[PDB]
Parts: sequence; structure tokens; C-alpha cells
Amino acid sequence: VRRLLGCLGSETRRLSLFLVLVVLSSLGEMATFTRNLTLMSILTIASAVLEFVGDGIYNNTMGHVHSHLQGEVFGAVLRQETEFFQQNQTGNIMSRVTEDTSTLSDSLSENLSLFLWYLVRGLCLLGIMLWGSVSLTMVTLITLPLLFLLPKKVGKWYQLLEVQVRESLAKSSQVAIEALSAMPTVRSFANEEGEAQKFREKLQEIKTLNQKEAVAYAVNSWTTSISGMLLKVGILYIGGQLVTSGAVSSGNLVTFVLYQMQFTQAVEVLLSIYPRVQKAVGSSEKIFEYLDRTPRCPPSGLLTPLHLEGLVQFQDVSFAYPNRPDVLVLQGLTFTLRPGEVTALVGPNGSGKSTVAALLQNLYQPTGGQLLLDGKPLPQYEHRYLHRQVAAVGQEPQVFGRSLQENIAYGLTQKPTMEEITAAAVKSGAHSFISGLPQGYDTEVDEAGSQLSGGQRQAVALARALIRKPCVLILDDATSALDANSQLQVEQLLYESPERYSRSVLLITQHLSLVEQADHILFLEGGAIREGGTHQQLMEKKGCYWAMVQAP
Amino acid sequence: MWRLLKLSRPDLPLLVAAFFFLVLAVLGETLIPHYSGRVIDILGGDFDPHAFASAIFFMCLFSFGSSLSAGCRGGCFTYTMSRINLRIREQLFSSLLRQDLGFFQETKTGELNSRLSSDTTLMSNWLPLNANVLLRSLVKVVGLYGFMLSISPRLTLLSLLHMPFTIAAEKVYNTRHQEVLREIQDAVARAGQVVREAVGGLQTVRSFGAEEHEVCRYKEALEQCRQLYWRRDLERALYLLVRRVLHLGVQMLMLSCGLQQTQGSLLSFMIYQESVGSYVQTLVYIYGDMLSNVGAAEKVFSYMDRQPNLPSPGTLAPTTLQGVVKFQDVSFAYPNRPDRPVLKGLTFTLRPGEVTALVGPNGSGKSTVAALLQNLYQPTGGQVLLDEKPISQYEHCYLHSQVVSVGQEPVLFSGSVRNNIAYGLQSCEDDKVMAAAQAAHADDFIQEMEHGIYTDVGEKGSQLAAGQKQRLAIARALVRDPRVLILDQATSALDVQCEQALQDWNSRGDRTVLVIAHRLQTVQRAHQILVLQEGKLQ
Ligand SMILES: Nc1ncnc2c1ncn2[C@@H]1O[C@H](COP(=O)(O)OP(=O)(O)OP(=O)(O)O)[C@@H](O)[C@H]1O
Ligand SMILES: Nc1ncnc2c1ncn2[C@@H]1O[C@H](COP(=O)(O)OP(=O)(O)OP(=O)(O)O)[C@@H](O)[C@H]1O
Ligand SMILES: [Mg+2]
Ligand SMILES: [Mg+2]
Repeated sequence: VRRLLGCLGSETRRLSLFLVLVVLSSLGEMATFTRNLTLMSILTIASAVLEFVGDGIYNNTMGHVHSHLQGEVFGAVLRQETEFFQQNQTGNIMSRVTEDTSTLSDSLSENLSLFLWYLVRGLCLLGIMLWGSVSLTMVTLITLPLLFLLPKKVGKWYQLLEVQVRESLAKSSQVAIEALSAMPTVRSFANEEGEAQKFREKLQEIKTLNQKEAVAYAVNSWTTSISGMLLKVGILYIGGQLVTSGAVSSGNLVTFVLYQMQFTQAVEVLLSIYPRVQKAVGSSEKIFEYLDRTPRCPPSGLLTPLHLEGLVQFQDVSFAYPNRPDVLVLQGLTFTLRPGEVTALVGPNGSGKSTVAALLQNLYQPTGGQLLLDGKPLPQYEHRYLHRQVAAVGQEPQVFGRSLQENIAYGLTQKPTMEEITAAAVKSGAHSFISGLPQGYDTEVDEAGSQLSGGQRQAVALARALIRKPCVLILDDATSALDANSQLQVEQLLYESPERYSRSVLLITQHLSLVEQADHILFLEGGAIREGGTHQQLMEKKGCYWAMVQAP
Repeated sequence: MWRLLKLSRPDLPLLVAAFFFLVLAVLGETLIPHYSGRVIDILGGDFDPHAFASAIFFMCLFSFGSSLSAGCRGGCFTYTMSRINLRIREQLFSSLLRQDLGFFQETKTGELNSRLSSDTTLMSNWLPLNANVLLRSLVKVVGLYGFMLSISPRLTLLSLLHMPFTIAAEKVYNTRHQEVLREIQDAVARAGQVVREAVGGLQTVRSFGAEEHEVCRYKEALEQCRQLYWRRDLERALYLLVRRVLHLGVQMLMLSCGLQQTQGSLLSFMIYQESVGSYVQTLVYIYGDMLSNVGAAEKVFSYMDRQPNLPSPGTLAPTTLQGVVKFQDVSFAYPNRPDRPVLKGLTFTLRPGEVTALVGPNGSGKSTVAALLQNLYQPTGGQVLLDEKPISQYEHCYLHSQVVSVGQEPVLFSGSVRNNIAYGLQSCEDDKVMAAAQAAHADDFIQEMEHGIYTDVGEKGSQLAAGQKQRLAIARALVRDPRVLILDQATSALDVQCEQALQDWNSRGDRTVLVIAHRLQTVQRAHQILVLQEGKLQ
């Protein structure tokens, strides 16, 4: 339970004031026409003002706690390694971040105030009973801890049940998200019924768990009521027998039982709180696992040199994906990218080219060998610096639901001027169609970028890469959707632009006509480099590259 | 709201049982005070062990019965509420799937999922936490009401008189409260959308190193939500303070009347009046709170009854389809951005057994033609005919069984290779899925997978190479044996040798093929070539 209370350490200076107000109000409650009328009005006004101030302070503190907890959980989620987001799907993570925290905060805010109020009132009633009689109240205090044994034994049930409820809800949310996205694919195969059946199958588990929750709630209500009744009746019985012997007084016992009535009511409420606390502990297991998780990736470095060449060296690099470590995807790659040159990486599908592009972006760490940028490992550079010096397009580019101005300038720390965005769009070839839009660069695109065509989206993705002026540029099949005219832009960018001397380019494509002018060509098959050299050198070899070109 | 009660109609027996248990609990609670009074009276003078044990016995008996009935009541209400929640989710999600494709560009998927997750709880959760204590106090409150009615009927009527400003304050509070709740839900939906976009495309975010920017955006949304929460809480507290002040005014009015008036009973009558008034005010507050909670979820009810912008469904399902497709003066503009035509007066005929190639620059409207062929959008002028009948007059399942397309950027779903091939088929044998995998040349890489045809394809196909995903899309198309096949750049990701091997699309000569491409290699063997420039045929 200490994990839940750990997050409240930043609000003690306010919760102590709230406690002072509530105890003062509790003590105040426990303890000629003009004269009698004024006093009641003053008392009521004082009580109302005190209650108002206490409620305001408590609500403000709880809202701050909720916001801070949600922000911390999301920030902890974003720090995890790359393969963490393949084990956990988007809907699951979204449900954990946005729903579990809200439920935990709601439970905490609803139960803490009730606990404190009834605890203070019970203490006051206990003091009054101490005044009334010492022996009988000592008997009550002796028999009181016996009531909490049943809750202690049962409590683990609520945790284990609530965990399952949360998991089922997250699975249903994942199904709903994955169905609602990519709706044209569902529509074009008439599969709405299948998606509905999936969602219903996920709802059935929640229904089954809800039945158990209802039964447990009824049983707990029975147990609490019987415990209160037994506690009251035992004291009543012992008192009714003690009075006969004459060792006590009738009026004192009457007053003692009259207050014992209320003390048992407070005890019943405090017994009711415990299962809710167990439920809350159960519901927050996954988010606290997220918070306390240790990322399995090296942290950011410190280097941010003013001068960087863009010299990249692969030294016997081999890699295997963490979700399937038994199979090596790359085996002993050894090649160098130098500024002012274009290196082409070609081969069949599934050979590992995009894996090489992902390694070069520090998304994954090699299982063997070294991968150096200007003689130093990638993890030694600072994050936002390294990802400005190295930029990539991606095989199927993804854009965000913002304006075209923000999509191009995405990720930059300082906002570039519109003159720079226009230059980047001109160089990428996307300036032609953006100027035709009624809103120009302020046009908002949908979250999937579906309002653009494929070639337009690819041109926007290329402009997004160029604006940073990277020293290492990675073109992962950036020519796939571009038409005949737009390929000339890429050709000029690669081989004729005056800025080509400042950067090294890694060109990955299946369009081998673009490769003829490359300084070096690497043929990758089965995860290993087979041939290397220029276009003419590979042509004279009559090997794999020559066979691939002469396929038609 | 009467609509929600109609939605709750299947749960009526549980509500009836809960009402019966509530009646039993109240009837049992009527007896415990009687015997408790005897216990107190016998303890306080005139001690007699014979009566004492009897009184304690009856007290225990009726406390036990009331406890059991109360527990059953609470269980029944809890289960009913949860079942209503699940039914709301089921119907909302079923309604969303029916909508026209323009609906999903106006809305955002993270907001829709936030609606499903959050707004249903507001409408489902009618009952407060401590309602059992409130119900258990009912008999005591009624007994206190009995005392003050007999002690002084006049001042009881004065208490029954409503405050001058009580009505207006409650109406103003409810009107403000409902709006605040609606705004809170909108802000929550926006924050959920922010998280959805940040998490879904995380590889790009990490590639550009923009995690901190997303964190800042989410924190800003959280700050807005916090401000709305604080406003709601502050308004509620102020309303409670004003209500207490009005009750105080009514209180001394009758204190004045009582002092005008039978001696020494004012000390006891005031307490009973205060308690009864507080209880009735709490009941009215609960009713208004439930009403406002149901009112705040209006957008869920809006999505549950929106009729989609689609033509009425189509009866036709022929036993044989010739597969002739005709465009007749087709003009189209997207519904979200009208007055900007995309296609202008297209007209062409596709015949079975012949391959047609459609070419053009970027943004010409080729994928728009592919979408109109599949009846995903309706033309704003002219007609689209299949077998000399409108495309929209065919049955949904039959139409998307005969007419099949391979998208520009294929989307797969989390699940096996068997479920991505044969997606949307009711039943499909092991043999047809292997034959379709062989036809698309996908079988070579499927053996190298750890679990063959049963291997988990990751979310959105993220655990496959681009060409492998493309081949699984081709196999998903071919397993149906379509009469009309549409290929929207199906060979973009494939290497030259696989691209060459897949050129013979209709070697049997029994189906209509439409090929959309930029490379001239795949358009030289076509019988008919259509050039599309700026939405017009050249
Ligand atoms: N997340 C992943 N987990 C496991 N294996 C993966 C994952 N992503 C890709 N692979 C596998 O890694 C291998 C290389 O894939 P990659 O996309 O790097 O190849 P490629 O040569 O770029 O292919 P293409 O030319 O089709 O783009 C393939 O066998 C692929 O299935
Ligand atoms: N959902 C949409 N809402 C509005 N406009 C859209 C939408 N989808 C596409 N468009 C626009 O319609 C036009 C035609 O796009 P379409 O994808 O049909 O062209 P295309 O010739 O297939 O392009 P490409 O060769 O790049 O694949 C473009 O201007 C595009 O921006
Ligand atoms: Mg690739
Ligand atoms: Mg297209």
C-alpha cells in the first residue's frame, strides 16, 4: 500500500492544513430573542465556511496529484526501448496510460477524505467513551482487531480480480482502435461483422469478471454488517450482566452504549474502506510496473561537436531482433560511408536493408562489432543532436495530423522561417502541389495523412528530411511512389546538387536505374555482402548484380 | 432519459429483484429499534434477565435478516450497472462501423476510443458510493419526521415551505454543471488523441528525437483538463455553501415562529427538522446529479443514431457475373472538401479477358477511380455500372467478393498469416490458403517463419519486410478468385525478378484486370491503355 502513498509526498504541506481544518470542524461539532438568534447564525456560518475552505483545498490538491501522475506515467512510457512497443500494442498502452491512472486517482480522491473524517470522529467518540467507562471501552478495543482478520485473509482476491478486469478492458480497447483505424480495408472486404464479433468476444471476459465482482461485493457487505452487529451486541450483553452485580451504574452504561452505537458505525465505515484500497492497489499494478521499469537500451551521451564530417564505419556488424534472437539478420557487414559520395545498397526483399537503416539510426544496438560515427559510437552523442546530424525518409513514410508547415519542421528545437520551409519544399519537389492548396502551408492533414496522395506524402517526407541539413542522409526506397517527373528531383539532389559535398548518402532502392551513378554498390543477400564495387566493375563480373539487372 | 431505460430494458428482472430486496430490508429495519428500545429500557432501571435475553435475541434476528437483504440488493444493483455499461459499449462500437468513410476523416480514432472508454461510465454510474448508509438511515429519518409532525404541525408546514431562491439556484447549478461536464469530456478526448498519435507512430518520433515535444503537448492538455476539474469542484462547493445559507434563513424564520409560540420542546424540534431537511436535500441532489450525468453523454447518443450518408443497401446477388465494368460521364469530388473536383467526365469500358492499364502523374486521381470501382464512394455525376446495373445495387458481401483490390500501401492486422490471407472469409480450407500463397510467391518466406502459416504477423504488419507484406496482400486478393481484379501499384515494393514473375495476371483469361502503375514495364503488355491527366482522359 506504501506504493500508492509514495506519490503524496509532494502535497504534505497542504494535506496537513486540510487535516487541521477537518479536526477543528470535528471538535466544533462535538462541542433575549436577539441573543439566541445571533449565536446560531455565527456557528452555522463558521461551520459552512470551514467546510467550504477544506473542500476547496482538498479538491485542488487532488487535481494537481492526478495531473502529475498522468504526466509522469506517460513520460516513463516514452523512455522504453524500441522492442517494448512490439510486445505491447497501441491500444493496450493507451488504455494503461489514460484509463488506469484516472481510475486510481478517482478511488484515492473518493476514499482518503472519508477515511480521515471517520477516523477523527471515531477518535473523538473513543475519547468520550473513555470518559464514560474504562473497562467496557477496553473490552471494545480488545475485540476490535478480530474484525479485521477476515478482510486481511480475503484482500488478495480483489487485487487478482481487478488486474484481470483491467487486462480485458485493455484488450478490448486494442481491438477497437485497430478496427477503427484502417477502415477502408475493413470496408473493402465487408468485414464489419468480424470486427464486431472480436469486440464482443472481448466483452464476454469483462462480463464474466463482473459477475464475480458483484458476488464478492454482496458477501463483503454481509460480513461487514455482521461484524458490526456482533461488536455492538457483545458489549451490550456484557454490560447488561455487569449492571446486575451492582459494580456499575445504570445511567453511565446507558450513555456508554449510546455512544458505542456511533463508534460501531464509524468502525463499519472503516471496515468498508479496506476492500476498496485493495482494489485500487490491484488496478495500478501495470502503470507502476511501467514507472519502475528499467529501459534495456543505452542512455544518451554528452558529445555535441561543432564540426562533424559524417564519416560512418561499419566494423563486422551482426544483428538479431530481440523477439527472435536465434536467427541472425545481418552477418559481418563491413563498409564505410564518406562525405561527398553516394553508396547504394541493393538486394532481394527481406535481405536486411531496412534493418541496416534502422541500426544506423541508433534504434537498435548491434549484437557484435562496432558502428562508428566519425570514429565514436552512436550512444556517445546527445539524442536530439545525433538525430539532427542523421536523418532518414523511411520505406513507407508516416506523417502526423498537423499542418504541412509543422510536418516539414517536425522535431526541430527552433522554428525555421517560412523561407527555409519553402526552400526545402522546392528541393524535395513538394512545393508544386502545396501552393495549389487554398490554405497553402497551413492546410491541416488528417492523422493518417490520407488526404494526400502517395507521392505527395513521400515528397513531404523527403522535405522533412532535407530541412535539417543532415550530414548523413538515408533514402530508404524514397522513390517508390514518385512519378517520372519527380524522380529527376531525386537524381539532381543526389548527383548534381551543390550541397552533395557536405554529406554522405546511403541509397536503398529497387529502382536500379538510379544506382548506375553511385560511387559504390553493395549487394546484400541473406544478410551478408556478396559483391561490391562500381556499376562497371559489377557488370564485368557477370555475377549476382549482373544477373539481377539482366533479369528482364 | 427514456432512451437509456429502453436500452436497459433486458435488465428489468434484476431491477425487480433489487426492489424486492430493498422492500425486505426496509421492513426488517422497522423492527430493530423497537427491541433496542426494550434493551435500553430494561438496562436503565427495573432489571429483568428474562426480558433482556428476549430483546437481545430479536434485535440480533432482525439485524441479521436486514443485513442479508441489503447485501443482495447491493449485488443486484452493481451487476445491473456493469451490464448496462457493456451493452452501451457494444452498441456504440457496432454503430461506428456502419458509417461512411468521410466520417472517419472528420473524427479522430483516439477521440472515438476515448469516447468508448470514458463517456459510457458517466451514463452508467447512477449511484453514489455511500448509498447503502443513506438507505439504512431512511427509517430513522422517517421516525424523526413523525416526531416533529406531532410536536408542532405549524412549524412542520413552515419547514415544508420551499426557500424563495432554492429553485433558481438549483436550476442555474444544473445548467452550469452539465456544460462543465461536457467540456471536461471533450478535453479528455483531445488528450487521448494526443497520446494515440504519440504512441502509434513512435518509430518516426524516435527517429527525429521528438519525445520531449510530445511529453510537453500531453502536459499542456493535462493542464487544461486540470483547470476544468478545478472549475467544476469550485462551482459545486459554492453552490453547497449558498444552499446551506438559504436553509439557515428558513431555520430562524421558524425559530422566530416557535419563539412566538409547547415549552422547552424547541430544543428537540429543531434537530429533527434540520435532519429531515438535510436528508431530503441530499435526495434531490442525487436526482439532479444523475440527470446531469446522463445529459453530459449526449455525443454517445449522437453517434448511436447517426444514419450514414450512403444509398440504401442492394438486393442483387447473381449466380453468374460477366464482369463488364462501365464508367459513364463520372464526375467526383470528395465529400469533406467539395467544390474541388478530382475526376471530370471519365468514361471507359473494361471487358473480361483483357488487361487495362491506367497511367498518370501524382495526384491525377487513379486511386480515386479504384475507390469508385469498389463502391467506397459515390459519384457526384454519371453512373458506374457492373453488368449493365449500378454498382450500388449489388449485395454488400457478394459485391466485395466478386470485386477485389490490392491497395497502394497494404494494411495487415495483428494475427496469423492464415488470418491475413483469407481475411473476411467465413470458412477457408488449409489447401486454398496454401494455393494462394504459392500463386503470389509468398510461400518461400512463410516456411522460414518459426510457426509457418500460424506465425503472428505483428501489428499493422510491422514484423515483415515491405515486399513480404505486399505479397501477403496479393495472396489476400487472389484467395477469393475475383471476377474483377484491381491492382493499385501492387509491384512497387517487389524486386525486379518477383515483379517480372507476377506479370501474367489473367493467364486463364476469365477475369477483368485493371493495372495502375508508373513504370512502363507493366503497361506494355496491356490490351488497353488509359492516360489520366488532371482528372480527364487524354
Ligand atoms: N520486428 C521484426 N522482428 C523480427 N524480424 C523482423 C522484424 N522486422 C523485420 N524482420 C525480418 O528481418 C528481415 C529483414 O527485413 P528488412 O525489412 O530489413 O529487409 P529488406 O531487405 O529491407 O526488405 P524489402 O526489400 O522488402 O524492404 C526479414 O526476414 C523480416 O521478416
Ligand atoms: N480523403 C481525401 N480527401 C480529400 N482529398 C483527397 C483525399 N484523398 C485523396 N485526395 C486528393 O485527391 C487527389 C487524387 O488523389 P489520388 O490518390 O486519387 O491520386 P493518384 O493519381 O492515385 O496519386 P499517386 O500517383 O500519388 O498514387 C489528390 O489531389 C489528393 O490529395
Ligand atoms: Mg525494406
Ligand atoms: Mg494512388
